[PDB]
Amino acid sequence: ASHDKQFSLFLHKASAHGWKVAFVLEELSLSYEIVLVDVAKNEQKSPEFMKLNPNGRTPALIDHGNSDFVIWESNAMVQYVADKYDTERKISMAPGTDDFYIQLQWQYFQGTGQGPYFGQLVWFTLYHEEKIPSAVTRYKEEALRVFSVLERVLSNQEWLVGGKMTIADISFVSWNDMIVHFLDNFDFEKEFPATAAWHYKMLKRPTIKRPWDERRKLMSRQ
Amino acid sequence: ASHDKQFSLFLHKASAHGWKVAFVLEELSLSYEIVLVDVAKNEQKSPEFMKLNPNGRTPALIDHGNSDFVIWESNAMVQYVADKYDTERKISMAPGTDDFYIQLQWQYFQGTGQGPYFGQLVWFTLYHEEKIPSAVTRYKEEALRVFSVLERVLSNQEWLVGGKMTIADISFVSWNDMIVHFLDNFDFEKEFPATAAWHYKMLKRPTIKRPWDERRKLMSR
Ligand SMILES: N[C@@H](CCC(=O)N[C@@H](CSc1ccc([N+](=O)[O-])cc1[N+](=O)[O-])C(=O)NCC(=O)O)C(=O)O
Ligand SMILES: N[C@@H](CCC(=O)N[C@@H](CSc1ccc([N+](=O)[O-])cc1[N+](=O)[O-])C(=O)NCC(=O)O)C(=O)O
Ligand SMILES: N[C@@H](CCC(=O)N[C@@H](CSc1ccc([N+](=O)[O-])cc1[N+](=O)[O-])C(=O)NCC(=O)O)C(=O)O
Ligand SMILES: N[C@@H](CCC(=O)N[C@@H](CSc1ccc([N+](=O)[O-])cc1[N+](=O)[O-])C(=O)NCC(=O)O)C(=O)O
Ligand SMILES: [Cl-]
Ligand SMILES: [Cl-]
Repeated sequence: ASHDKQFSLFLHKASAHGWKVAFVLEELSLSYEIVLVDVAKNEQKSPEFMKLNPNGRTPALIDHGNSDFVIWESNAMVQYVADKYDTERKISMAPGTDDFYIQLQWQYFQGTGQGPYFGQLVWFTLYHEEKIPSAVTRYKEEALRVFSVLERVLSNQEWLVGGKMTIADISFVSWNDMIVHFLDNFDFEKEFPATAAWHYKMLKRPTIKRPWDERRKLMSRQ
Repeated sequence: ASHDKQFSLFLHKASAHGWKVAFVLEELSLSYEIVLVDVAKNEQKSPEFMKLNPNGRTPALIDHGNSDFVIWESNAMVQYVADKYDTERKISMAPGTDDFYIQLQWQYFQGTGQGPYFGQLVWFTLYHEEKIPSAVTRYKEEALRVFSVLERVLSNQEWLVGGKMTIADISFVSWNDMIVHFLDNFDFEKEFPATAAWHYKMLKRPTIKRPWDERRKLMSR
């Protein structure tokens, strides 16, 4: 609304979560308009935005092609998008199959295991009132542990599920690229070779590079 | 496989996450056996369990009614059970509907918002190598914020989605009951009246009380 795209995607430019959804929209050739919700100015707690998400966090999605259907939680947004619109199953497992729920498994690992613990690392590095080395260390270690989990699997198979790149793989990309800068003496390709190759393979895709490049642009300027 | 139940449910007794799955299994008349994986002995990091879940955390599920299908992540386990076995849709939204994805939304809020932040509150209270009041406060405030979000919604509608109790609602129960007993001088019913009523309504269900009673038994002297 105010644009002619199928989706409105409300996100904060610095966040991992909205760009993840952008990746998936790009893969599926779905038109979207990015609507910036600036967490730095507390806009995610604006009453207008909280009408979209009572949690008052980015991102959120409106599907103008489905009666302006509103949905939040980035993982749920991805799932909605892929399930409804990836009917050829280019990048997703078919709903109502075993593999679908393995796909779901990995997305919950992303959303509950990668996101929150990566996020606490950033928090205690950048944002917490006190600088607390033991807290920074905690979530550094946990980030590395997450990498080791991915490596455990990816060293033995190309993709997380179904023998192809899916929304399961894609979901990890944004956070994994962001977290590198927050780890000391860290050589991603050296420490986790299979995970690194997997990561940088996806990031090379124009469908993923484009949105990520736009994040970069948006962030270069205040 | 040593028992004749449809499901092996691997959980740690003290964790919120396994019992959640139990709730759903009970609701859906599905037979299961609980297999305790003892985090106190680091059993979740054993080679045997890590074959089930490379993440090396509880819980995990084996569906012996589906060729010993193995799945982990408690929210994914719930969705699998419900989607496959709630054919009359007693407590779940139909796959391939808008409401399914609102249902999924709320489960992700549970899994990514309630769980991890509640967990960090417990961690910095009990387990961290040093006491850090600013860290405890952070996650104590976040916990209350989660309650606030539920209250914002549940004070204006009975259930989270679809006008009935679903796995969306059920998913919150175990962590909520743990945190409200965890927190000192906290009057749940006073502080968040709609959420409290919604909470205790579910906990009164025999299908939910049964597993929760078993947890309390296991947790006790
Ligand atoms: N004050 C708010 C955050 C305000 C803020 O500055 N937000 C950041 C995003 S947080 C953030 C900041 C840096 C990185 N990072 O890639 O290193 C990741 C995240 N993040 O969202 O997890 C932002 O808008 N930056 C815009 C810009 O850079 O121009 C808080 O305390 O959480
Ligand atoms: N589980 C949700 C998580 C959404 C989320 O984390 N949203 C953040 C994005 S911004 C963000 C996300 C991560 C981090 N970080 O520090 O890791 C910093 C920032 N930030 O803008 O300051 C947000 O709105 N936070 C503001 C708030 O909670 O009030 C999802 O996947 O959609
Ligand atoms: N070595 C492990 C210890 C694991 C452990 O012993 N489990 C805890 C439960 S963790 C826990 C403790 C308190 C609360 N709580 O909400 O009060 C929630 C959780 N939890 O598992 O989420 C426990 O009390 N069991 C041993 C016993 O009962 O003898 C660690 O440090 O994390
Ligand atoms: N997202 C996953 C979360 C799984 C999870 O948290 N598992 C815990 C359960 S025990 C647990 C869960 C929460 C808390 N807590 O402190 O809140 C304490 C304990 N504990 O046993 O010490 C675990 O295995 N932890 C051990 C590990 O990571 O190595 C899911 O929903 O399945
Ligand atoms: Cl976002
Ligand atoms: Cl568990």
